[PDB]
Amino acid sequence: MACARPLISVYSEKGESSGKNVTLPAVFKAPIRPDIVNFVHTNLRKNNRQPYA
Amino acid sequence: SAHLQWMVVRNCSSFLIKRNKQTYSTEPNNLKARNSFRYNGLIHRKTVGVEPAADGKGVVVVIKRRSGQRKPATSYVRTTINKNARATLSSIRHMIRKNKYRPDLRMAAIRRASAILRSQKPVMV
Amino acid sequence: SGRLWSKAIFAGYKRGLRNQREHTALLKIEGVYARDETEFYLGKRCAYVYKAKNNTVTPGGKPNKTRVIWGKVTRAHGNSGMVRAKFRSNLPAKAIGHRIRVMLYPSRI
Amino acid sequence: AALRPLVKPKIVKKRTKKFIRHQSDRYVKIKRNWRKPRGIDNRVRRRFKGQILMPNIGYGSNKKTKHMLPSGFRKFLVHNVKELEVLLMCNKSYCAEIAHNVSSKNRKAIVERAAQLAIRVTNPNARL
Amino acid sequence: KGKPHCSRNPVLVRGIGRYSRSAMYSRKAMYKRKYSAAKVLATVTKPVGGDKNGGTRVVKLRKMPRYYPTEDVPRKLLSHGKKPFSQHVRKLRASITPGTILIILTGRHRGKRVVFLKQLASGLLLVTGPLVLNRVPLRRTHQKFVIATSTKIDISNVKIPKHLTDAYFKKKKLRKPRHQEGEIFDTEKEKYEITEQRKIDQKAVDSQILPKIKAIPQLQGYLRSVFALTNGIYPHKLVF
Amino acid sequence: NFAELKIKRLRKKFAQKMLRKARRKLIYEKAKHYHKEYRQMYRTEIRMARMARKAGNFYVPAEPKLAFVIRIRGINGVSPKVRKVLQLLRLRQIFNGTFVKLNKASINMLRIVEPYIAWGYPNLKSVNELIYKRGYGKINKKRIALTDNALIARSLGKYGIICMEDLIHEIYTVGKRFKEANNFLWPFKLSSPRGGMKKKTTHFVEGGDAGNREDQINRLIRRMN
Amino acid sequence: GVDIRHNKDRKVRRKEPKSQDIYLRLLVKLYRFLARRTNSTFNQVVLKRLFMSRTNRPPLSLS
RNA sequence: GGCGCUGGAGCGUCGGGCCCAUACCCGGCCGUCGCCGGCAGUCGAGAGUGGACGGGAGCGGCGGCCGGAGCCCCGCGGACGCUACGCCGCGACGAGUAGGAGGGCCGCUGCGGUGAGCCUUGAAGCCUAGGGCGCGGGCCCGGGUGGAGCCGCCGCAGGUGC
Ligand SMILES: [Mg+2]
Ligand SMILES: [Mg+2]
Ligand SMILES: [Mg+2]
Ligand SMILES: [Mg+2]
Ligand SMILES: [Mg+2]
Ligand SMILES: [Mg+2]
Ligand SMILES: [Mg+2]
Ligand SMILES: [Mg+2]
Ligand SMILES: [Mg+2]
Repeated sequence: MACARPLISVYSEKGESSGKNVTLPAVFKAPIRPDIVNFVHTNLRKNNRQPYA
Repeated sequence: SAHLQWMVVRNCSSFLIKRNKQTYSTEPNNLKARNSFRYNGLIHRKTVGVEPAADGKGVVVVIKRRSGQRKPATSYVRTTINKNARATLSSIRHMIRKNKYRPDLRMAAIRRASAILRSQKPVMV
Repeated sequence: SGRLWSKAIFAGYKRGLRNQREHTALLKIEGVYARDETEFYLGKRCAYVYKAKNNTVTPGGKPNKTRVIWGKVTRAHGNSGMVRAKFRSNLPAKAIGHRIRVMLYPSRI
Repeated sequence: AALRPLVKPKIVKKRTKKFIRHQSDRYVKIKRNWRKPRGIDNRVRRRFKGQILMPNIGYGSNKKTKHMLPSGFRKFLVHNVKELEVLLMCNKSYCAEIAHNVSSKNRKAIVERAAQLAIRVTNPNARL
Repeated sequence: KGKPHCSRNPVLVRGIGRYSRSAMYSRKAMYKRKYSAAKVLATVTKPVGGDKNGGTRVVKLRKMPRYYPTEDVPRKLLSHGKKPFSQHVRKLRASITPGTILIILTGRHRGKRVVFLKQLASGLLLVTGPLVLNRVPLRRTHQKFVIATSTKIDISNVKIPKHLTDAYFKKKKLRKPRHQEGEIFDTEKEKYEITEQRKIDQKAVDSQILPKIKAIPQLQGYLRSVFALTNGIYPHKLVF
Repeated sequence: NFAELKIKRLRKKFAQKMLRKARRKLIYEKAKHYHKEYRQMYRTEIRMARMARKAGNFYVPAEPKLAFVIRIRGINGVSPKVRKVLQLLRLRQIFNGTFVKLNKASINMLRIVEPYIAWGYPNLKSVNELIYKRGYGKINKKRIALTDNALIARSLGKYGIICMEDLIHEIYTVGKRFKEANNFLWPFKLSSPRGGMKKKTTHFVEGGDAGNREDQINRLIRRMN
Repeated sequence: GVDIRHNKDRKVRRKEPKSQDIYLRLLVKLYRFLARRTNSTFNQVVLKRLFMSRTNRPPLSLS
């Protein structure tokens, strides 16, 4: 699975396939890590904050 | 993978209902509508679901095809059965058992089809 | 026709000096004043019969004011012929010093 | 008449009364909600005889009959019709309460759908 | 096949036979009875009839269920006892023998003295304090709710009719066929009717019970009177 | 292959049934032999005393080698040495009983905890009643009731003890594997003495209940369980 | 009353990883099954090491 | 301790009965701890404390002394389960200030997501001899009042519980 990369068809503006294919980028086989995503989201949502006192 | 996606969505899902010391799952293909790895209707490579027909007569048995796993527009095949109750249950039994298409959901699908038909028959006085 | 039940007195609950076990009651049967005479009454049904304000259904009869708390003699108590009784609900404390009927029902003679 | 549960065991409650807070009878400022006494001399905390009883785990209900209503069903709260079809396969052991804030015209539809699905509603005549 | 034999191992206490394993081996002659070595059609074929319907139909019996409930109950474990009530062994108190005068403690015949005839198949006693004496017909009673007195009449070699059984004395009910919602009163038939058969049976039994009652002095007055507890008398000191 | 596998399963089941039958016969005959041994000992003591009295001498019986020890006082306010010796005797609760093999070391241990225990010399009937009514084994650190002989066999079979009768024999006649057989048994959890005690705070010889009563421990046991 | 001491009743040990790493949890499931259904003590050791913390799983140098 | 008690309800020595503690024994239920216990076998055909082959030479029961391959099918069928952070089994245990730790589908306010959530056919708040749930913190539902907003779930953050 991780080493296997299918071909995704590119769809035209009319909704149907255009006959062109792109090999699946390897980033879509990266480890799905919800705990790391939650940690990064938690710590970066604090950076747009505005002080109150 | 099914187990990986289950570890992702076992507690974080928009189909998850946690109320009154009970838990439920409302994804489309969930027989028994319970939050469980066996009955989840999204994470498995093959799934079966039973719904009421568009008009209130018959059932729609939907099965997940093998090929288009990432293609949700063509990943499910829906067939409508509008026979008598015994024939409908026999058809569902044959679809699950003869095909060996998830034989662990056979009685769940049969019971759900029975519930749907019993709901569809006219009320009494 | 006749009385058909032995008279008893609700003497009190099973108790220590400063603790009271209301689930079981002590009955003083009239004429039974030794422990060895109590063997007849063991297991017999007993009834606390009283009256109230509202009518209640009477089995095999018309509704009336009579109400019953049923029970039975369980064992002997003391040397002087006390008996212990278990009732379906614990006897009210207003019944202390009042009549209990021992009904002879589960006869062994 | 009413829909019956799958099984109706004998529900045994170890305690039927409520655990009232110590000295909640003597003050209006003290609500009856249970609070653990932590005074140094507190006789209720020390468990003297004839006092207010303190809740503990020994009063816990049987796990088989925990959360059962007197009818034998177990309660689930629903807000619209869509949340009612989760009980379709839990029919014989779970009943539905329509939430208090659901409007009358919507709870009519919920009641009728539950009647179709043979689901029990504990408040089926609640806004009419 | 061979004719069944009796046990050949007499019981001396329940669960223990009189003869040992080897003794029973020799009594059975197991030394010469030594052995070494040597259905239901669910579907029926039926002629369907009609041209070109094929030959016949393989019609199965016990078709599969049309409906399945949403959930069921697991089956029970096995109990290796707990026989039904019709197979219980019936126990009778040693003080109750046929002809004994009993005292009814419950029912509308409370306190009356009746004559015991026989224990029925359900363990209920069949009694008759003859109807000409105290208005107690051939009637069932429970041995737990009677007092067995010491006075007896020899009712041996009297003929209790064979049809007098539990099914004979069982209560009969009418309601409620062809009637579900009660808008019109269904209190009819509440008058229980004494059957001519019952009257004939009562006459037949009493005709041979009464002469044995009259044979002993003032027993009939005893049977006419009812039992009561005087204030001075106590049942634990009373000899019955 | 269906007929072959049927034959294989039938042969295996029949071999297992034959093994069970042989083991049951062995248990039966061991119990018979133990009965013979018990009556031989009981008659031997009487016969020895009789010949001594005939000769005009005195026959002193062997000092009893088995004791039953029952803890009669509670767990409040116990000196550390008494508490330690009670833990070593496995008497951590009031009205707990344990079989103790008697020698100098164990006798001195009993003397230390004398005010807290009542002990004596059980007889064959007392041993039988204790093992049969209240016998529990310490199998995998769990208190398991001795409802089958397999429970004894799986824990003590390596010592030749395979049944309730073997356990009772090893306890009564203090055998080679008495330590293993006794530690296999969970300490007996006996009820309160029906009919009450005399005085739990004094010695038996002074009207109480503590200490060594020689063979009245059997009277105590009958009421105790 | 029973004369025992309760301060050592609860054994302090890792029964599961404190981490929420789903891949680690999946292979913990795998070795839980293997340790249960095999007689290999290697699987037991590996499972209990998978439970362990990072300081109890020090890095191993190539040398 | 009081009333009282003197052929004792006093003193000394003793007997038999009987009374009851949250103690002991049996049973039920709750929780904790232990077995780092069992379950991925949903395996109605799985069948396992060895099976395979593969020729040696032999018996034992049926196929006149030569003799042998079996595959489920008159039924096409067969409960539940396994949120594995789940479910199940067995055993022992349960006092607690100061203090420590865990769990909280206990509660408050706000934020990111989510509930094709709720709501003028009536939100919040409040009142209630109304119905219930939970050991409990608390919560849900009915009725009334009210008249415009509010809540569940997954995370996040506190000026968060008298
Ligand atoms: Mg409550
Ligand atoms: Mg208050
Ligand atoms: Mg203090
Ligand atoms: Mg002390
Ligand atoms: Mg007693
Ligand atoms: Mg402690
Ligand atoms: Mg305890
Ligand atoms: Mg504690
Ligand atoms: Mg503050």
